[PDB]
Amino acid sequence: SIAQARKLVEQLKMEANIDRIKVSKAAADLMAYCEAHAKEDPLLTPVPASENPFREKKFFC
Amino acid sequence: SELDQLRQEAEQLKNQIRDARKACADATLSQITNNIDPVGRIQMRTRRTLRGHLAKIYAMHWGTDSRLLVSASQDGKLIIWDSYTTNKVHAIPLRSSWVMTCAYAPSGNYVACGGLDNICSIYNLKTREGNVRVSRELAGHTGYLSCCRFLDDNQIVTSSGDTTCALWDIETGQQTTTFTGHTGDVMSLSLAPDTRLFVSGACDASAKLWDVREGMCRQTFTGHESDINAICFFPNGNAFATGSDDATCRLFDLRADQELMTYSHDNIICGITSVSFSKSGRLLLAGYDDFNCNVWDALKADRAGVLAGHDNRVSCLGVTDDGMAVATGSWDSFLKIWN
Amino acid sequence: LGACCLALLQIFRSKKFPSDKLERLYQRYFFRLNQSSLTMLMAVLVLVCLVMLAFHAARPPLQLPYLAVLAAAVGVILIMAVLCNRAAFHQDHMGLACYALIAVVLAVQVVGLLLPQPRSASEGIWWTVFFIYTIYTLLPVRMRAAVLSGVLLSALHLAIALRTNAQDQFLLKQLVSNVLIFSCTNIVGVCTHYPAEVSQRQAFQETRECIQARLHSQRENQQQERLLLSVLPQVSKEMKRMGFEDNPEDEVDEFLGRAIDARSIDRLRSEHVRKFLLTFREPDLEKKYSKQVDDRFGAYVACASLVFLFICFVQITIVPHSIFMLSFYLTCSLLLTLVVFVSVIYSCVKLFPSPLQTLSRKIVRSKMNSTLVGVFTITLVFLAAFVNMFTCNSRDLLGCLAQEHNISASQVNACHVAESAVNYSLGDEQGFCGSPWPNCNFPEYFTYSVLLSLLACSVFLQISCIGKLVLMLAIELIYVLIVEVPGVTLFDNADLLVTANAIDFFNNGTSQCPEHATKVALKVVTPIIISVFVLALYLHAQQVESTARLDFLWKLQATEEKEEMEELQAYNRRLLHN
Ligand SMILES: *C/C=C(/C)CC/C=C(/C)CC/C=C(\C)CCC=C(C)C
Repeated sequence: SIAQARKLVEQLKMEANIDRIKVSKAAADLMAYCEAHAKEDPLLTPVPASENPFREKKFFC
Repeated sequence: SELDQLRQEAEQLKNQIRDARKACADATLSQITNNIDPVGRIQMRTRRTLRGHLAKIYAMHWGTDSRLLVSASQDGKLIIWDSYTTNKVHAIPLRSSWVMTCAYAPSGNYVACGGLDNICSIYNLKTREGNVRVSRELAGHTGYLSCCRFLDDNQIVTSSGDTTCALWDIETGQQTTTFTGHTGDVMSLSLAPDTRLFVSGACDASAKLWDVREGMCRQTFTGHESDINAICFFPNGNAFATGSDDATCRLFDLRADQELMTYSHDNIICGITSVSFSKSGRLLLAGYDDFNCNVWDALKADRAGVLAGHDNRVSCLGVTDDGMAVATGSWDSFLKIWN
Repeated sequence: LGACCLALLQIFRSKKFPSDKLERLYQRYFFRLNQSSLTMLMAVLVLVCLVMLAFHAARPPLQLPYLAVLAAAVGVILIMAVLCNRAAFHQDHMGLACYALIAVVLAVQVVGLLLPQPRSASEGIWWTVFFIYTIYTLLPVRMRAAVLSGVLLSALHLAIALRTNAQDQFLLKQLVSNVLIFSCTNIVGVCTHYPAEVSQRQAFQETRECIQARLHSQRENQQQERLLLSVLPQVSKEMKRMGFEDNPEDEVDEFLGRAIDARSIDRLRSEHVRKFLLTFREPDLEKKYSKQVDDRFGAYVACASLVFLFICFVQITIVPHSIFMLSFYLTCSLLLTLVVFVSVIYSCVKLFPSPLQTLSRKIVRSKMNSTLVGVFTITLVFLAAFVNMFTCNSRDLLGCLAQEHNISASQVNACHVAESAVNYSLGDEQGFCGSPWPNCNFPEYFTYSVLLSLLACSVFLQISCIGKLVLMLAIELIYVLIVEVPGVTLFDNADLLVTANAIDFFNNGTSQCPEHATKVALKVVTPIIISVFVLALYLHAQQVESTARLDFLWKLQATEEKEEMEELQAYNRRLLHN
């Protein structure tokens, strides 16, 4: 476990040497992606039952 | 000693990380979203009940056409359906009574399954001589298989309980790249749309980010107080969600490298079973062990609605690639589609 | 003599399953299956109401309340059909929808029965019989409600005919025959409803049987498997994920409900059955279904023999006794009694000698032999309905009055007939104009007898709908040809005489009759009535056959999934043993 700890050390060396981003910037970007892809979302913008395979249904006589 | 000089070095590196993180914790997702309106009551109604499985359902996977889908069950059968028609495409008796996962080739030419057998059995559905026959057995893992994902028709990634995950050159049949590091059973993994990174979760109370090309751990996420039973990526690929026995679900962003949101409730005491997003992601769906499944406003973490049609843990789920409907598999032998 | 009556009183106890939850789940299935039957019923009743409207509208004077009530009845029935066709109509109200329809039919019947002109005890029998039979066959009402409605409709018809027609000397013959007709229709309706309600209750209980056996055997395999894997090796999280951290009827009813929900019926029909032929698309499915045996044929034969006795009593009461008629009926009675005996021997195999036991088993085990006997029986009943008509008079009275009155036929009205009323009246059974043959003044009772024979075709529930259609169309074609081709002189003479009798002949100082036939020529009415009955009977047969085939298909899927489950259990048990 001696070389194992050394691995843990140089691994934290890797992790601590990353460039992070402010939560505000990231969240704004995520919210923007949601907004740009909210219009395409059928579950938020229901489509005509005709187009939906699971809603197509009608018959009388 | 040097262990205590590195354990305290580690403590000061965790602290250093806690410093930058708390420095980047300028605000919280909950405060920013306090202003956005709730998604409302999301009351999707079951539209197709897929039965034919004889016992608990463990895994399923849609076809890239969003019409066919594979499912696995305790009945020792793997069923492929025609969702538009629900007609069964292929019934596959299995070699073992315990399969934990299943998967579909994006092209569909092949499928794969596995479990405690330590073998991921790939099945050919379009054999030149018109048959459905086993076409490959991926052996080498020394633990039970928990999740697996292809990279191409010749490469695939699998996760095992031996503390190792492995990428296989299927034509070779041997591990092309190894992804070790977890100190607990790896449960699930999710590839990125670019198919260049992927995240894994384990019982070691740590989730890790791996570069598929490299294979090393890039980021480690924690916070849970128990083994991470599930994990899911955000649709855009800069974030992902996690689920644990700690009775919470949490959101992490790759660039922020910290938790954004937490999902849980006080009247909720049962554990969650499976999770999924809407096409835009505003909604977060989550199964529950109390026979229920709760729908949450993912941007607001408010329980939009409840999908309670099962009498037992809702084992797994998944939304169609186009977002048309949602499938849920359960121990009641019933798969339920919602919309 | 008394134990049979006590057993009959035991028959009138409405069978009910003990669980109100199970009864609700059965009702949800039964209502989903019969929503189309209820809407077809509404559509056929609309057709019949339009037919009644055309018959009354074909002849003035148009009574405003009759037209208004029929238009309102049509409107209500159409509104109810549209509401019941909206998916949002709660299934618990379908029962009420059926009682409202009876009330509409009652309202249609009351206005149907009070207003029609000219008055006859034969008027409106056809639509009354239709509505009664349709309520027995197409209306899904409880036996007590069906019986109360049929008896009420019968007594109300009889009471109306008694109130309006109190002055007719021959009233007793018509009234007795109408009583006989309504008794027969109430019986035959009981004998049709009860076996259907019984086989449907039996098939549902047998289904709860097999479903219970499947679920029970799964349940036994479950605890097995549980303790199995338990021992086999914290229950590791892998083991907990495998599904172990260690009222059954309510779990059965919920799982069964989900399967009922997931197994769409119109879809299974369109996938596994050919839309038109109704044969199973797989020949092996049809061979399995053809091995399914019926058991109650002899009760239907007994009911048909009782109907035969009622037909005989009607014919003997209305039709003068002829040695030819009595000998033909005796011959048919002996043949029919022989056929009843041969059919009943299957129920009483132990009491008869070996060759008869073998014949009876070979018949009932042979759907073909029982079908052939049913067809032969019906053909004899149809023949009995008109062969005696060949002993009815056929001399032309109208050319005879033309020679006596020396007037043109196109100028003959009921007043010119009434001036010569002394020589030719409905009361004379001596063949007028030196004819040796008696008059048969009420041929519609042959049609009603044929309707009863057509109603008798309804009773043979298992004759193929195409086989029934061919037999019923042969009955229709032969009888319509006999009413139209040979009977036409008899009908024109009877319509003329009946028109004169409808006239309350009094101090008619002037030859100014109320005029107007006031009635649609019965020769024209009979074909339309028969075709309408054949259509309704075809639609009923289609619903019956579609139901029996659907019940078979779910019982088969239940058995195939059970066999598959027993195979999977036997395999896993072998592997555990292995
Ligand atoms: C789809 C809804 C309706 C009401 C369609 C009705 C269609 C039919 C064929 C019923 C009408 C039946 C007749 C007018 C009877 C005519 C019979 C002959 C012309 C022989």
